[PDB]
Amino acid sequence: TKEKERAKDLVAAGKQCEAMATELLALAAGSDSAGKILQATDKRNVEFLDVLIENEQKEVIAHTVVQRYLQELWHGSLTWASWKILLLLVA
Amino acid sequence: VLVLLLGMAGVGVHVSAFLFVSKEYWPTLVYCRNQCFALAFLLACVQILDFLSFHHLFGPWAIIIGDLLKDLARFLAVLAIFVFGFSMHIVALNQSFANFSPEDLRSFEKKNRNRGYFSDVRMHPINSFELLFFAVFGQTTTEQTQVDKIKNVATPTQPYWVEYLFKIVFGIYMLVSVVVLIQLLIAMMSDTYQRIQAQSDIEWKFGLSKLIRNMHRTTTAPSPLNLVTTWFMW
Amino acid sequence: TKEKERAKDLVAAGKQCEAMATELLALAAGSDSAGKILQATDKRNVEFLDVLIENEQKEVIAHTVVQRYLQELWHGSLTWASWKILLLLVAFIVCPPVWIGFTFPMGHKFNKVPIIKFMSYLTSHIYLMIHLSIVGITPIYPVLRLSLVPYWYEVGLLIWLSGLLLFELTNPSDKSGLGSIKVLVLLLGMAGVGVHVSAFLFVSKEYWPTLVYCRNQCFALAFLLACVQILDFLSFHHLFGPWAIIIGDLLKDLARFLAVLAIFVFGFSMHIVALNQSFANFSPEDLRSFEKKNRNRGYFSDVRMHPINSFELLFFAVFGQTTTEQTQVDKIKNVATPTQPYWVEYLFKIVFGIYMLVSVVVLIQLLIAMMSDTYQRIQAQSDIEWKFGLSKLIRNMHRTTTAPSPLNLVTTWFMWRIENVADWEAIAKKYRALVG
Repeated sequence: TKEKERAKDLVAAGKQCEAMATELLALAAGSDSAGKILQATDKRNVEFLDVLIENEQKEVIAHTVVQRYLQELWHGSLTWASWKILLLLVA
Repeated sequence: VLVLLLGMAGVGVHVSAFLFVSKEYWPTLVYCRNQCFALAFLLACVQILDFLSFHHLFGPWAIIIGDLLKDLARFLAVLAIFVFGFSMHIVALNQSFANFSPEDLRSFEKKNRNRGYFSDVRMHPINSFELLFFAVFGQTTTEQTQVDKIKNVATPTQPYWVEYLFKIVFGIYMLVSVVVLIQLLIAMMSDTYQRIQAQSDIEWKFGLSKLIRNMHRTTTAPSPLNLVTTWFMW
Repeated sequence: TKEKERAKDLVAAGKQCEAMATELLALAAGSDSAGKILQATDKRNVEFLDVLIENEQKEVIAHTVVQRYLQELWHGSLTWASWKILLLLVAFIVCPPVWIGFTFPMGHKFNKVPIIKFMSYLTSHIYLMIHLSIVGITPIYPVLRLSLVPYWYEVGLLIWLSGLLLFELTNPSDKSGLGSIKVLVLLLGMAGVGVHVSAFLFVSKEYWPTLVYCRNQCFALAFLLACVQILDFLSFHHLFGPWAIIIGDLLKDLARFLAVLAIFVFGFSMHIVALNQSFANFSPEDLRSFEKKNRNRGYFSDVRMHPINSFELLFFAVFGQTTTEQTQVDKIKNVATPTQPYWVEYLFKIVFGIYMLVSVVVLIQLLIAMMSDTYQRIQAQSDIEWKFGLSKLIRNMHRTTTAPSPLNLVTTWFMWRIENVADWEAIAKKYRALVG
């Protein structure tokens, strides 16, 4: 947006590095180590996931690794998920 | 914010009933605070439409809502134009006229002095707008538009050939709106829902991510309760 | 189109050179030098952009370079863009004098930017709407009196219809869709003024009051097409723009529907005419009383319903307004004894049921199918055609100093190179660097 020389090609490179971030986070998490990587800090004193939301990497953050970890962070090891929470709201 | 813009109304009504003069303590002011609290209950219900954003069956919906408020506004300006125009036409149909009897020529100028500023309209035009606006919902049946059939006038001040013009003009309006405009809106809502469906899934996962962060990484006050927790700590 | 040898391959080459014109104008403009290239002349003594609109290069003219330059030409370095212009339209509309200052080139100061000229035709047309409203629809001055009925807003409306005739004769406007209704506005004023002047200067035939009603009707339809004309004045905006191209596009499908709807409503309407025939089985005593009573019958007997009342009755069934009892004449005219037997009502429910099924179930929702599935085809192309029509609009405001004339009909009576603006050789080397 800030330049007008060729805006059709900066977007292609941004999508290339977004998809490269998806594949590197997919290989780097391995089985279940996404909590370390997403809970890691940055060069500045902020977490990685807060970067990644201010980074606006929607293609990265919709990948299944950060999504299922983020559902694990949504539960917080509560783990009586589907039914007793729906009762427990009434409670 | 709009919820809190109505409470500031409604509380700011009845406190402004007591601490102000109240002007002989009107009971209508109680009605108006009930109205502001009622609209606050509406936007409360839409806010619990916002609290269902976490769920996948309900999630990407609320992104496609404002997306289709682009197309809804794009429709609704045009609907305002046609309802405005045909409404002012049906204002211009209800003018009482009857052909001159030569005896009524002699009785014309003596009776033609008691007329006011806005004579011979027979229908206030915003009643025509909020009358013909309900035609697009199939609720006015061409006899709620003729003032002679509204106000039950015993002698028809119109001749019996303007009713053909009510059926023609109201027929063309019902055709354009109900046939054309509404179903053109169905076309546009479908054919942008097709474009922004699969991308609005990913934007739902992104907004879900901002929601889960702004719950987890922010210990805060669930505060209709925990406004006390700021005052009991300070 | 002019040849038939291979039309599939001339189009491919035309699209090749159109896209090559996009890429050469993209490389040749560089950062911001599009104003020189588009403002350049040609081999003939015309500008380049007027070529490019007569060249009909929609793929070129919808590229972002000529588009953002053309938005800069739309502003004309005015640059208080989004909000104070929207207030400033109201600042035109509150006062004619303030607006009349911006129209005049004597206290000029803004008369070269096309936003304010476009705003002058805009609020000019709005005051046309207001004067049509006060004359024809909601009269302050009560029109029925034994006179010529002249009045100063009726004379001002007369000089504004005459002024708009002056503007369309001086500056022509095409029949391409929503321009055409502009002429239709002036085809109703020529009615309505041409009613009441033809009330005075003609005989008036004992001065009918219905003629005042008919000029109110013609001015009312002029107010309708005025409202659709301010649906045309919203063409500049992107949220409203490509809509008005897809309207006539869907008037193809609307007519394609509406002929069929006319056929079915016509047929079933004539059937419900053929259902209302009064008949009752012969009592043998009524056989003796038959031929004596059978002489007073006229030309069109036993129809019981005029058929265009059936057409404009059953035409409102498709809107859910007739409930099978507004079709039976015995239930219309409140006949005390049923002249029909009590088994034709089953035929009213069957025939009217099949009609409501076909129209309301089938025909309407088939129209929803066709409107959707051509809106899908001509959406993304109608975007580019909107940018092209926007380009013709911005040219025909900027490169034509003219008369905002319900006002400036008085102003007629009170008065009475491209080959070296770029390093083309170096750009052509850059174009081969893209394609390889």
